Amino acid sequence: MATKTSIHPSVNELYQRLAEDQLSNCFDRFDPQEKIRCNYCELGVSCQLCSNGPCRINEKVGATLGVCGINADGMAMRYMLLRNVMGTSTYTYHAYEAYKTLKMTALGNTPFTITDKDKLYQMAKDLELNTEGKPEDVAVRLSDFLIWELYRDYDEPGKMIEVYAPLKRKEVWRKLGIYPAGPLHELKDAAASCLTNVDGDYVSLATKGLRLGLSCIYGAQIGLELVQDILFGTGMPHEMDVDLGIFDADYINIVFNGHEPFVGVALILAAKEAVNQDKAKAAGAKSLRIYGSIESGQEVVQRFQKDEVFRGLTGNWLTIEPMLATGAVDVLAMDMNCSPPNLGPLAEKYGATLVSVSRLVRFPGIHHFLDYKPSEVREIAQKIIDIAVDSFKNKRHGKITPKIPANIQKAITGFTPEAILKALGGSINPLIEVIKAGKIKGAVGLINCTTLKNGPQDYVTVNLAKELIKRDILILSGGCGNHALEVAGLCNLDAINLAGPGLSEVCRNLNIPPVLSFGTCTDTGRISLVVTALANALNVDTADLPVAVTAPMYMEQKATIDALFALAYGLYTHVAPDPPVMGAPNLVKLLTRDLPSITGGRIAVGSDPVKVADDILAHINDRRAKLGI
Amino acid sequence: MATKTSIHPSVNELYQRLAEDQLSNCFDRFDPQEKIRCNYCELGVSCQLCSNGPCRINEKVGATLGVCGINADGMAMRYMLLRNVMGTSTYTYHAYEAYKTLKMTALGNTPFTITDKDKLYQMAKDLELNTEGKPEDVAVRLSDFLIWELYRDYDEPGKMIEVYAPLKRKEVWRKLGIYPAGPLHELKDAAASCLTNVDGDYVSLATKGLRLGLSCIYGAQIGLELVQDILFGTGMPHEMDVDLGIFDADYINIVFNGHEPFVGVALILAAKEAVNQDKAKAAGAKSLRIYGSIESGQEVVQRFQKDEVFRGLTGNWLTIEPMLATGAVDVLAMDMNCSPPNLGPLAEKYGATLVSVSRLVRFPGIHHFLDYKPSEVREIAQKIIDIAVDSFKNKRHGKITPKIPANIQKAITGFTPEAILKALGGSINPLIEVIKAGKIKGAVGLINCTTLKNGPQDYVTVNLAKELIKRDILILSGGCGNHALEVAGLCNLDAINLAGPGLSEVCRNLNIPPVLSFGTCTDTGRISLVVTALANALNVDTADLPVAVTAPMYMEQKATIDALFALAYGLYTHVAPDPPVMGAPNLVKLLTRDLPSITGGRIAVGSDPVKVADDILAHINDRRAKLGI
Ligand code: SF4
Ligand code: SF4
Ligand code: FES
Ligand SMILES: [S]
Ligand SMILES: [S]
Repeated sequence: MATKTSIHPSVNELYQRLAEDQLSNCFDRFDPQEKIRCNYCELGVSCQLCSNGPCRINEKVGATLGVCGINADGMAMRYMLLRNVMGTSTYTYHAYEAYKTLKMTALGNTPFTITDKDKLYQMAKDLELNTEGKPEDVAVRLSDFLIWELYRDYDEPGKMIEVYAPLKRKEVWRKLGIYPAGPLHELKDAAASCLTNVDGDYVSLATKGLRLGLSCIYGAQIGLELVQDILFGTGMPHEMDVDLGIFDADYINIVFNGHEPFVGVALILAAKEAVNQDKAKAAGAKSLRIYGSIESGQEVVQRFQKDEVFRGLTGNWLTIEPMLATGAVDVLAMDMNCSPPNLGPLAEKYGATLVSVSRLVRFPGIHHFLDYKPSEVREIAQKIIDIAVDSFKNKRHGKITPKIPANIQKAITGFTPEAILKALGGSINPLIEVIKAGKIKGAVGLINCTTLKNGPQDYVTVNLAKELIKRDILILSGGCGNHALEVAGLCNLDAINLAGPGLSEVCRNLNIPPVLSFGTCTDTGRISLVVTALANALNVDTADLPVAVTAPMYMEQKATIDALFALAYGLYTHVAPDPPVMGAPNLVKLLTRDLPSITGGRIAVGSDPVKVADDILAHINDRRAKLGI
Repeated sequence: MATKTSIHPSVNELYQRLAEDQLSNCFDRFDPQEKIRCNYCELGVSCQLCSNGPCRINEKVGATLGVCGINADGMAMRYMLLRNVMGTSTYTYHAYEAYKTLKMTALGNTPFTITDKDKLYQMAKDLELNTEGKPEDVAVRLSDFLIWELYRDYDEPGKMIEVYAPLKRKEVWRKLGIYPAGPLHELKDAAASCLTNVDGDYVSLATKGLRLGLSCIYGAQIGLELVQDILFGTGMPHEMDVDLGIFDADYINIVFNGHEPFVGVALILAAKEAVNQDKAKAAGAKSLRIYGSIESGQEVVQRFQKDEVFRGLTGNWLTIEPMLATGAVDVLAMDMNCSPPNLGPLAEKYGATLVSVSRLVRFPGIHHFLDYKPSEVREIAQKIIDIAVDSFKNKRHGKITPKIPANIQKAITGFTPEAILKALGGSINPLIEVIKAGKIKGAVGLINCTTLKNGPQDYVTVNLAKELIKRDILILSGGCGNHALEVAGLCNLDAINLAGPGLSEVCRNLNIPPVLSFGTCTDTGRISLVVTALANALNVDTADLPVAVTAPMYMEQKATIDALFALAYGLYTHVAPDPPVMGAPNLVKLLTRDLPSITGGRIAVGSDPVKVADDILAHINDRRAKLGI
């Protein structure tokens, strides 16, 4: 087959139904695009930012510069920066909603509560906040403080970056002048820099991208993830079911899909009410069940158990169209990306009802708009159930043939920095010792999406992970790439048998898998806490550690903002497919060759799993040599 | 040559020097681009937002949707929304700096003062602020309030929109649900919506664009322009010199260029110090002179007189390269767009020194970086003078042959709402009366850039303005298009005789030109105060008034965000060249034909001055007919 589908049997089975039903889908839509691909855009050397365009760089025809005078390096880095404003904006949006949700929870107007009170008070103490009064008082103060971090300008010093970044990185960032403003001002400044005839200097634009990455992690991601832990618990390792075989067509099936978990949690709470299970049964269903999809799903499985109501995680974004083709979904409730914009016809064909639960998410054919507000989430969740009951009765049951693949996989979800320390007996030292001894050569942060650009869904990701663990490299994973490895079975104890000799031994002694599910791409900041702990304990800089990052099937700028962060944090950062920059030679030289002398990090490229793994291992072994281990 | 150059003889003369010197320039760089133009990008039906791209819509080869499933209408509107995040960000950036500058002025830390105290106290009264204490105390409170407007989230009601918008518009916006958040949250929400697999609904994306336009005018532009008036005075009509003949090579010549006028004002104040003049003469110059370029220059000519130090306005952004070829500039001090990124080689050839005065502005070959802070602007201005004296002595004097064109034109600058009321005897009603009587058919806000896309520099703008005034349509102008009309002589009393029978007679009796210079594209909000005053005087909605807007040589999203505002405000809004949307037929239908039933406004297109003017007049006459006049 000349059409890239998927490495996953479940998805290929459902692709077959979409094709038989003659429904458009991402896999098939790839092929027409291949007839007329623009190589200028592929290489980053086109521009559409003003009316003197559209421009292209082509020296042979005399088009060395854009009409305005910008060169290829400035052109490519500027559009990268602009797109990364979108990525930073999504993290900033999510963070603000988390903080408003914590505040309104403390004020009594949500179905949530303060669950991890120890984290709330420890964070408050680390931030030098007033901890007098009751937990609700402290939660309000924390929320307002973290909103201030979002809103801080160019000239007001941050506190989160001082608490959560390692010492030696701080001196690098001070020398380079890249301590960022809060993400709201930083993304506004970056967007303003990208307007025509403002910032046309590729070095400056790259520096602004590194600042944007730092602003996202310290100014949005770390606060939002810890606040979600305060609300919903800090994840600990537990068994979860994944893949599309978790569906049972005889139940009313509600799937929540996005990045923000608030609606999902509210749905689980509501579905556990006897009145709602009775509604489902009165409608002819066996009972009512909730399923998580993509990143919102992963947020929930990190912190919640499988039970009779919540059934597990469906898969990553390229599984959404196949998932509708099961003919088993009653409501798909969509809160952020990825909610692909041609789902309308598929929902109609397979008898599913689409519900947007964010003002961000709109596309043709959505039936219902229930935009999120914390004080309304209880009522939103109940309305979704009511919609699902009616949909089951009148759109799906007795009308739609279900086609649910048998594939279910088990994954150990819920690794957090706290889970790792517990597994090691309360200190990071045992991990340091197994690294020094060479049992584990190093560790990789796999922080990734999925795409079709460089292979069938998840092909590069899964095979690269297998090659890394064979080389005794431990993986901490987040994002759609984490869902892929979970579905592929790399996150359970059976996966120990795929690891090399040193990592297999450590995994068996600690009773952990060789791939540790750390959650979402929003958890890049949290993963940095583990790397920071290693750097602080060894008193070496992050750039000196035997680690690397890979986003090997990146799709959009949630992943690239995490890559820009990784570069600023000093790390070897592999990205595939190539970002649109390869036509800008001085920018390529900066990112791939010169950044080691600037931040310590560098971009690495390629889609061959074996070569990429060998290059990562070579970098790790170079770091090991310099450490004398 | 067949290269599109300019309608201005001065620019054409200096283009010849650039060409003879074989220096790259915008005019010549247009031609290579014309060889390889992408029609997908021209029509808005390409996409580069994720790794599954670059995508193109071409139904003839089966590429009906992007890989993700988005259609052509969603694709085109989404990229328009993303680019307009940049436009909004630049206005928000400027507003924030204006508010910090007012605050730091009130605290005594700048070379500025509170000039228009009446306006300060009137704003405080209208906004229900505390007016106790001294004017400086009130200025601090106003600054903090206007910063709050910048930061307001989507769920907190704004006050500027209540005070400064008319009753019926507020009702329409309420009914449509398009009351925006503050511009910081609104631009973050817009950017997040544009990430792949978030908002792919062209109608929703267009609605978000309308909201973004409203947020920009009420949340940034009106506040910033009124605060600039508080600091530097409210413009009143006065005679100004324009065009490139204002230079004299025997002086030390400092040009400020951008949109934010703070550095330019500080430079004028410093240049008036006798000590600095003495320094210039000791260096061999006759004295030290300051000149304004583009929008920063226009802000200053609106409010300041020509004198021995401040000499006037050079022209719009396509004049910057020609200006350097005069061989008369000692420092070009650049604060924002437009600062074209290949000026370095031109500055080197012609003996000028480039200084960036904003962290936004970077490009190859800049000599000095003096990022603006209010408390440092006195030191910044003095350092620029010191740089300029050294540059005159070492780079230019006796080394560079000047070639200053002879052309100088007179313009009456400084029209504001206050100036119109004064010219009418204190009330708007005499203008209403001559409009009702048919002497003036209606009024157009010409809010525009300049570009080469649809003609030689300023060709469409000037010829359209001539056709409009011939049809007895009064013009209120802002932007690079206003600079064009000043240089072309449409803004002096001689231009009365270019107007039609009714408008010429009215202008002769009132002693005003038929084109009233209202300043910058940042003054769209201020122009809306005049249109709002007309709506209130006639007791009708803005969509019912005999007015229109035109951006007839738009370049980037400072202009398009004003056009989006104008559509939301209910106006016929002509834009040329075509924005990149014409390949999206449903989006075109929405913007050009269905919006009148939604907001009342519509987009109009075309670059033929006679046809565009006839279409504007036909809309105005339709509005007149429905008003009974
Ligand atoms: S910003 Fe420069 S390179 Fe981009 S379209 Fe405009 S003229 Fe061309
Ligand atoms: S967002 Fe959609 S249309 Fe744009 S490049 Fe990605 S797949 Fe193609
Ligand atoms: S699709 Fe237009 S330049 Fe690439
Ligand atoms: S990601
Ligand atoms: S403009």
